[PDB]
Amino acid sequence: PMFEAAYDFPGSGSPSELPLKKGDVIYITREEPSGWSLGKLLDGSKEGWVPTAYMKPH
Amino acid sequence: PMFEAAYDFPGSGSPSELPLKKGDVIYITREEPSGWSLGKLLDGSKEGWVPTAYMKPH
Repeated sequence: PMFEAAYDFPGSGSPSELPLKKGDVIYITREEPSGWSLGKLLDGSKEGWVPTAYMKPH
Repeated sequence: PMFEAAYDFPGSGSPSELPLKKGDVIYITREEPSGWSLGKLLDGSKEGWVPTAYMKPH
């Protein structure tokens, strides 16, 4: 589904992360019990993991 | 269980949130499917919610 980032997520540098700025809209495809969700900001480019905590309905 | 903060969590100013610095040791008492975990720092005054994504083994 589609979510908007409710917090900034600069990340750590990990290539597995998807850095977010608050307000960014992205498509989440998977949500894992570790507390991470896999998303793609909407052009089809960059995919990676973001905190589920930070995803608000859009 | 006991964890360590894997990332800084400044939060939004919400009274529900427990701001963290990376490396902070926290005891989590609840973990909810929304992606948030409730706990208290080893110091152990204020309890509040943090991203489950940011919890790692200490």
